[PDB]
Amino acid sequence: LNLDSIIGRLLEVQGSRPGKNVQLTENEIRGLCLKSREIFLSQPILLELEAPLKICGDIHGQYYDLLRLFEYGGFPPESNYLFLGDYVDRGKQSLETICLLLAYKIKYPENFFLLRGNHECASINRIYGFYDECKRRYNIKLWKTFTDCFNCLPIAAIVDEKIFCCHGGLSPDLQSMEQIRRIMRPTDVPDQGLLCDLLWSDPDKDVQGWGENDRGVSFTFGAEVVAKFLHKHDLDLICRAHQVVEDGYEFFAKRQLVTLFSAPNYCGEFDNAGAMMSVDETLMCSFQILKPAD
Amino acid sequence: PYEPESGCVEIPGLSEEEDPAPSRKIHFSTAPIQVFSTYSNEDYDRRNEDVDPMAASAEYELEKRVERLELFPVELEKDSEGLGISIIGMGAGADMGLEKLGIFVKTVTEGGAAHRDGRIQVNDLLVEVDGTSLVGVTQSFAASVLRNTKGRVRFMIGRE
Ligand SMILES: [Mn+2]
Ligand SMILES: [Mn+2]
Repeated sequence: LNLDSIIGRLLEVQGSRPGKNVQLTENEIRGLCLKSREIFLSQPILLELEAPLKICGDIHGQYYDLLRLFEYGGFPPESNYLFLGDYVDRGKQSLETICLLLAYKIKYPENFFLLRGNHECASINRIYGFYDECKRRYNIKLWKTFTDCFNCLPIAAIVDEKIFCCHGGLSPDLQSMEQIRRIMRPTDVPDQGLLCDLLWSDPDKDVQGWGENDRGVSFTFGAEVVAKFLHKHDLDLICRAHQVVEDGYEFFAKRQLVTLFSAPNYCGEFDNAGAMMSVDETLMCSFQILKPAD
Repeated sequence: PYEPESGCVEIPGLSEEEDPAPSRKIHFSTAPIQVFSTYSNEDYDRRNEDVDPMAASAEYELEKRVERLELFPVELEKDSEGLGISIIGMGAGADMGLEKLGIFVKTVTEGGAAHRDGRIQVNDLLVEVDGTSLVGVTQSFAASVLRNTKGRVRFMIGRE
C-alpha cells in the first residue's frame, strides 16, 4: 500500500507555487482505490456520525485550496472531517485531490468521511474533466478503477441524530431513512429517483413544494418542504453543498438548511469564498471561511 | 522561489436569531467568523480551458457502443506491403460529420498481412493500435497512427 509515503509525496508540494503536480504511480493510485472501496463497503451507506466534526462542500479538483483547508482546519487526525462530495471535475488537479482524500480515509477510517457527489458518477465525470485528466496523466483503465470506487461511496450522513448531510438535497420520494439504507452498492446513479435527488436537488426560495430543476435533472424544493422533513425526522438542520455560494456558506429557510461550498473562486469563473462548518461536542455550529487574497 | 503566506481576519459573526425552537438541539455561534487567506488568482490560476463537454459527450456516445462489442487482441507482422487493410470512419448516429468517429475495416487486401493472419475482417472496429486509442477519432488521425506502425503491430479489435 505504501500509505505514509504516498501521503508524504502528496503533501510535499505544500510550499510550492500552486499548480505543481504530484504524479503517483498507477499501482499506487489503484491501491488507494481498491483499499478505500473495501472500507466504504464495510461502513453504512447512511453514515451515523458524532461531533466534533468539520464539514466541507465541493472541492472540484482545486488541490491547493484543499491543502489550505487542511492547513487552517487542521490536518487529519487533528480534526474529524466529513466531505459532501464533488471532489473531481472542473479543476486541473482532481487526481491529487481524490488521492489525498482517499489516503486519509484509509489511514483514519473512523475519523474521516467522504460522501458521494453528483460528479462521483461516470456519466458526469466523463464529461466535466476527470476522464480527461485520467486519460492524459494515466490511462482510461485507471478512470474505470475510480468509477468502481465511487460507485461504493456512502450517500448521506446524520450527525448526532440532528444534522442530515447529503450533496444535493431532499427527494419527493424520501419518507424513511430505511429507503437510503436499503440501497445496495456498488451502484450507478440513476437519471431519476431517490438516489438521483439526493445528489442533484436544490432548495429554491421561490417554489412552493416541489418544482422543476433548471439543471435538467431532479427537482427543486421550498422552505416548507424543509420544515416538514426536519419535524418528521426529529432533525434540526440539513447540510448540503452542490451550489456555489458567495460567502462559502448560505442559509435557507431561516437556518433550517445550509449550503456549504469549499472551492474558492470556483474554476476561476466565480469570485466566491469557500467555507467549512464546525460542529462541536455541544452541537454548536460555527463557520470558517477560505477567502482568496487580493 | 515561492513563499506561501497565511493569515486570519475576523468578521462579524452570525446574528442572534429570533426565538429559536426550545426543542432544537443544535445552536449557532455568535462569535466572530474566522476568514483565512488562500491563494490569489494571480498565484493560483483556477481556470481550466481544457474542459469540453460537447467533445466529451460525442466521444462517450461512441464508447458506449464499443463495450457492447466483444474485444479481442490481434498481432500483425507489418511487411513491405503494409498491414493489408483500409479503413472507414463512421459516426455515432446519422450525419455526425468528421470529428469523433469509429474506425472500421473497409477492406482487407488479398494476400496482405491482415488477410493471411485470418482474424481481422471487413466491418471490424479498430479499438486500439500500438497502444493508441482509435475510439472517437478523425479518420486522418487513424491513418497517421496506422502509417507509423512498424514490425509486429498490436491491435485491439471489436466485432458486431
Ligand atoms: Mn459541484
Ligand atoms: Mn454537485
